Amino acid sequence: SHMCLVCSDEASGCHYGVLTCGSCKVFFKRAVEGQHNYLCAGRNDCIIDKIRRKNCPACRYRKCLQAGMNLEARKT
Amino acid sequence: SHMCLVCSDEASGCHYGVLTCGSCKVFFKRAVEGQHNYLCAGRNDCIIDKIRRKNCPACRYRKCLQAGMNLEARKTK
DNA sequence: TAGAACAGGGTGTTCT
DNA sequence: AAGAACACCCTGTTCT
Ligand SMILES: [Zn+2]
Ligand SMILES: [Zn+2]
Ligand SMILES: [Zn+2]
Ligand SMILES: [Zn+2]
Repeated sequence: SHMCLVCSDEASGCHYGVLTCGSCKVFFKRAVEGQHNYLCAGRNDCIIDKIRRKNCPACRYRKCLQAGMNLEARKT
Repeated sequence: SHMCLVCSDEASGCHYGVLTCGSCKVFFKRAVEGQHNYLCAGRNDCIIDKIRRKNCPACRYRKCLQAGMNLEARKTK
């Protein structure tokens, strides 16, 4: 009951390999299967917090990936 | 000139005083008539264009004001 | 944990 | 022009 590793909201467990909130869990699944090519409108370093995480899915997705989120994580 | 001065998409006319596209017309009306408590996740200079204008309402609204958008542009002869 | 599904919000086009 | 309104999409929650 701590804090999302992606946005620093309240984490609701470990999803796809990483301690993340529920909003980040579902955002990640959607980004991976939708195959979206997001583009940042700043510098590829946007603030991803509870308030701003929706602004830049490019940087949010990148953070997910860099925290090591992965769909075949449980299979491991 | 026929490009939107807020996002560079194709402008459809002069709205609220400024050459803009229909999306920036209604975005601006919505932002002025309501709350626009928006937060930039970058450094307040996000690139606002057709493909990214959705990412940052803080910056898209600053750009509208900066271009001179105002609701009473019409009644302002 | 993982996913469907719903419900709310923002967007951008049509307005036979 | 200006504005209503509709469909679409994205997000985040509740439920399984
Ligand atoms: Zn999160
Ligand atoms: Zn970004
Ligand atoms: Zn525009
Ligand atoms: Zn911004």
